[PDB]
Amino acid sequence: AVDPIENEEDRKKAVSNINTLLDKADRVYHQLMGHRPQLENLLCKVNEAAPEKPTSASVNRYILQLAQEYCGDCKNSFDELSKIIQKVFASRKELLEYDLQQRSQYRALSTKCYGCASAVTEHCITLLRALATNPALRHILVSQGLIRELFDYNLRRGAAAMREEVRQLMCLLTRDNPEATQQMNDLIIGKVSTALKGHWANPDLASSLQYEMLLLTDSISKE
Amino acid sequence: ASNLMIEFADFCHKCRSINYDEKDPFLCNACGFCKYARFDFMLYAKPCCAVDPIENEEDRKKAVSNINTLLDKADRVYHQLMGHRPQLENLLCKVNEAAPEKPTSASVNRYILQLAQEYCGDCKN
Repeated sequence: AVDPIENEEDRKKAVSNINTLLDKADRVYHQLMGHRPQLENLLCKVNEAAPEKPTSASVNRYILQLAQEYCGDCKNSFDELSKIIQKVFASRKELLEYDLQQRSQYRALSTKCYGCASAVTEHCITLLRALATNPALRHILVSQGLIRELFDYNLRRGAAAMREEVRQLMCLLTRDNPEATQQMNDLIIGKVSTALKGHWANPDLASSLQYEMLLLTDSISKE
Repeated sequence: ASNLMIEFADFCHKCRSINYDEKDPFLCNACGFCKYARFDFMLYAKPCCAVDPIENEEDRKKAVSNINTLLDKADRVYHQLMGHRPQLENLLCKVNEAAPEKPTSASVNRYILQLAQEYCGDCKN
């Protein structure tokens, strides 16, 4: 928090502190964003995946460098920026309260947040899993074609628990809908065959089929 | 070779082992206390693995026994080494999942560190 603002001198001191905190936060944000280009270069080096000759040191050197950069530098910079932002917000709130004092409805008187979007997705997955129980709702949702969206976008991304929950939800969505089962089987078979076409050409193609196979196994498991 | 004998071909003070036989030897017959001098040695050598020459039929039998024993030990070692394969496969499967998880020396994925320890540590040895 900040000292209460009761006089014009206190308001001026709060304004000066807010300006100084803004400058410090700008510097911290610039420093944090600086690591981004180096992070990109390190990511490029790692994506090369080139074998190299030399157990704590057994890992790829680029991987260790990236871990040190992000977990060590980026985390510290983010923490400092968050602390500065919290202090600035507290000062602004105190100044606004002082100005209002000088001067439902009474109670009334970030968008690009990847974590927030992920939480929204997880909550949506849980809610869909719940709503799946009503068989009529199940048919309605299948008509909405959520199966394709789930397979396409949310199937692979997200946490492992999210992956298992999504597999369960997909299974439940195809509880007894023969047309839906046919559609899902068709999608899985198509992806598998497309991968198998270039099997002799790309090991990664074989590598990137695990989720579909797990989904098929889960579907077969539920009688 | 494995053993050597170096003699001062042409030409106690430490252990007080008075060699009644050799009054003034180059070195003590017991202590090697060399009143004449002290000698240090070094060799531009590389370690070598070999066996003593087999000259008698008894040497042949001893060699056959040693070979059988070495074969048995090697079989045990080979079975042990081949054993690590399934664990490595399971760890590789877990890593291929690439499941995000929450907790920079230890910042890496736990599966990755475990796989590194298994392969680089056990398999190499």
